[PDB]
Amino acid sequence: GGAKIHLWDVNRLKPVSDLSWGADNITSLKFNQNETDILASTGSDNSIVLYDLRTNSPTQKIVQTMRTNAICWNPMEAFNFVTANEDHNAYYYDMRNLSRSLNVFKDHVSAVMDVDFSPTGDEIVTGSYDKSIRIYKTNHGHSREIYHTKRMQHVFQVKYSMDSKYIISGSDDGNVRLWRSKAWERSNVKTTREKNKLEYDEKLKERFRHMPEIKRISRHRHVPQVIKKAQEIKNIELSSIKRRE
Amino acid sequence: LERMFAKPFVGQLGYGHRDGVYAIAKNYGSLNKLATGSADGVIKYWNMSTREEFVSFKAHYGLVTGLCVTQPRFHKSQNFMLSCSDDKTVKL
Amino acid sequence: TRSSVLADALNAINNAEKTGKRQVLIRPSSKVIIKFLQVMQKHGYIGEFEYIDDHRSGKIVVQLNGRLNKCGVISPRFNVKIGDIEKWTANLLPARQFGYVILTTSAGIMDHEEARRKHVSGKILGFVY
Amino acid sequence: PIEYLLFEEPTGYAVFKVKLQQDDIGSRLKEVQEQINDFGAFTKLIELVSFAPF
Amino acid sequence: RAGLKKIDEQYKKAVSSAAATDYLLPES
Amino acid sequence: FENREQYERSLRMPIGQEWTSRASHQELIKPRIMTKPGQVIDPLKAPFK
Amino acid sequence: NLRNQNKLSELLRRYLLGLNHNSDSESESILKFCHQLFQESEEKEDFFLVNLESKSYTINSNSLLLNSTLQKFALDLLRNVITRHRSFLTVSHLEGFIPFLRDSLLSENEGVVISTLRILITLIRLDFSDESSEIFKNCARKVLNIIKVSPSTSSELCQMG
Amino acid sequence: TRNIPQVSSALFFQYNQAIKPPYQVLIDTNFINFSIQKKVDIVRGMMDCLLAKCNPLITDCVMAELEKLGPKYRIALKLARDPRIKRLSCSHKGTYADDCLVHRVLQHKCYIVATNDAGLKQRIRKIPGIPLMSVGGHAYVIEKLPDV
Amino acid sequence: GRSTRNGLIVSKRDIARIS
RNA sequence: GAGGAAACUCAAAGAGUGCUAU
Repeated sequence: GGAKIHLWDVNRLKPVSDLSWGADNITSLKFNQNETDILASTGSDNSIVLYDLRTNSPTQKIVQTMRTNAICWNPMEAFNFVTANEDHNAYYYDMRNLSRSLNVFKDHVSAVMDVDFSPTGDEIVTGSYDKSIRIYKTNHGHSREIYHTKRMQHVFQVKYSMDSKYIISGSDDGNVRLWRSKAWERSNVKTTREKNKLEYDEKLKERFRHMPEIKRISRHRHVPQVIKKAQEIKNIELSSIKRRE
Repeated sequence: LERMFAKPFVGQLGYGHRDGVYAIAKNYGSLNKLATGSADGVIKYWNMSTREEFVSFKAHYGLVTGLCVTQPRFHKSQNFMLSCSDDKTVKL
Repeated sequence: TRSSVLADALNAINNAEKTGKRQVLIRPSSKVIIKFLQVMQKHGYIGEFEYIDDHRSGKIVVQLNGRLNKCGVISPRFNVKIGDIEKWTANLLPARQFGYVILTTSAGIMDHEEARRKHVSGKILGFVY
Repeated sequence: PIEYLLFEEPTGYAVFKVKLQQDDIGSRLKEVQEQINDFGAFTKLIELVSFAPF
Repeated sequence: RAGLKKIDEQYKKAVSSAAATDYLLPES
Repeated sequence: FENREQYERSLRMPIGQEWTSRASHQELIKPRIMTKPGQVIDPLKAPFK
Repeated sequence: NLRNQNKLSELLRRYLLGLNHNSDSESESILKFCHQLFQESEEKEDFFLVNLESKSYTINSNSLLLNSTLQKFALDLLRNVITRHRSFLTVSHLEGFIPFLRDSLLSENEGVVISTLRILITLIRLDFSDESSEIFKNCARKVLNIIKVSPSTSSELCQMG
Repeated sequence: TRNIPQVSSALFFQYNQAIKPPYQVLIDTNFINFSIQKKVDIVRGMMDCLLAKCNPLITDCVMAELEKLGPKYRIALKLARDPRIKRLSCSHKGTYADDCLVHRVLQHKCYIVATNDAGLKQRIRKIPGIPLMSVGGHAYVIEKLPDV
Repeated sequence: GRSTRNGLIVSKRDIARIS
């Protein structure tokens, strides 16, 4: 994907086929993992274009209020994909009906630069210019967790370890960092007693998830001060619009 | 208990890249392998278990604008990766 | 005292990069401005940039990827020699190989690199790094 | 992706089967390294399937 | 209804199983 | 949930070892998402799509 | 770069057109010359050394491009000759080029293969031996393979196929 | 078991006969920052100041400290990553670089220390036979190096 | 040279000294 | 206050170790 989206074969030095919806350039692309013949692309005019190799032509296009920097297809859902957008939001889309999004994620304060599905398909991780990595549950619209440190300067690549147990992050400081998918979990093999005891904490926590005290403890995170001031002012801006409208 | 166990960071891949990292590709067939690129035009293949590089190539004069790992079917012992850059070339 | 349009554009780009803004609108535009911009862009410090013609001076909007440390227009317009170029870089750039001094010569506006390769000289405009 | 392990003992050859595969990404993390010392965890990883004395 | 219906059999089956465990009681 | 009645009915029985049988304890607790420790999880393939 | 490669292709075409009017084109020597092109086509020390260069050399291999470029010229020259001079269009004169034709048919570059197809169409009527006749059969198989891999028939290679 | 460290076999009183060209310089965090301020190249300046080939070393601690500094000093991080600079691994939890350099120096007596921190400088002065390197004015200066 | 809103300013003496 | 002798004695703890603790 450059000025034009081109299909290539390894054994042919020239581009085998030329795909293009229009004169616009293409910023990113991602093949599907289940319907491998379907491809999606991102354009600089704030557009998302879908393609099918079986027809060798683009299939559908939708224009957004802002550019999408990355697009990831759900490994467990062939028709379902997520898009990293420049309005601090990640949008979850069903291919067949693109007039609406399936879900929206809002917890970042800078444009999300990369997004990745867990190979299990039930979590998504997002990387943003705001020096943070967020993990979202697929059916929930807010991140369950935030990762950060001074030493990471701008997230541009975020990936899930193919076993779904770790997160790989790439930032502009020149370091590729590894993160646990779940901070409290440990990779060591557990005894059946530990497995049952550690499991019990989960359902019991899920059992009383919304209790006031547990919400105070469970939700709480150490967020960098730069992010909250962005969040706090953002909430003020949203409230003024809502009180207004 | 979960909070004082919340211990996410594990480590970093070797010494990283020279310039900012802009392209990471995972081996969908291998758990412990990555290809990473930076604006320096250098690409690195990593062994996640070792946090050490299989190899590093100064692939492009320009910026590594895309990176992907593949299993080319040319018409076990070696793996293959594809890199594209603003210098108007893609290298296997 | 008002400043040159080049200086205004440079300051806007620097400010926005430093505040983390990813898009900058520059007004007015000019051939010196635009040419200096593709020089940056070839060196990758900036990304996509776009030109509005308003039937007037015109406007630019520039994508920023955050790799710009500092860019500036140097003054006054003093001439630079080929075989001597290096020392000005050592004076006007943070380090030996880091940054690019921009120079307008008989063959156009260019960094000092394409300059010494073409054995051309002329007037210095500024720096980017 | 390891399913069987060959070990050679002075009495004879021993073949083992890997029930569980340890994490490769965190292979050097302290907890997995401690498991190799720990018999209890280690027994879960592999089991003896055949032994052929000289 | 389905998810809420299902948990109700997780209810009734659990309590019924617990009642069955009243048999193992070592003494009287 | 739709009202309190659906809630407290979901909340009525514990899950605990003291409270429910060892077997009943195990099926009430086994998680929905289960993955092998160090194996490749591949994208699904459908029979005739 | 590609733009210069396109420029080189033009000159090689201009050179080929000149041969058509060259008196050497009527002699038997050219066939040997085209034959030649085909076969021609086919720590303590660093602890002590000061290093002042931070740039590493970029890996490039243009030898294959030279091989294809030379290969393309000889095919175009050969086809131009045999079409223009009927006497050279004979089994004995063109028996030696068959092993080069089959090799050119497997080449990754489409243009050389296109020229390989053009000459083979020229030689279809010409009689050939058992070993020199299978090339027609093999090429018929290959063009189907090109059609199979190709997404669309509207391709310069496929159309010639 | 009371313990008295032996004085290094490399040392004749206050003289380090062991150190010979080419030298080893351990780089401190401030030394990069002041180097950029004075527009003095890391490698050329050392070889100019000392008139010998110099093999700079950056430990993990100082590398962490630079890249802790933040966006303002991204230039220093980039220069610190110059390939002519070699990197030195560490095996202690703390990221405090001042103590790490001191511990290495007490233990191995071929190392020059390039720093400007007044706190560090006196300590290395107390440690015998350790040449002290700093950037001052327009170029580097070496204090306790008999060969110059 | 000194930095200003108009741009970095270099004195004539500096130009001669560097030159 | 400092001690000594006896043990199939009675206690309160610490550390390590062993045994399919599956």
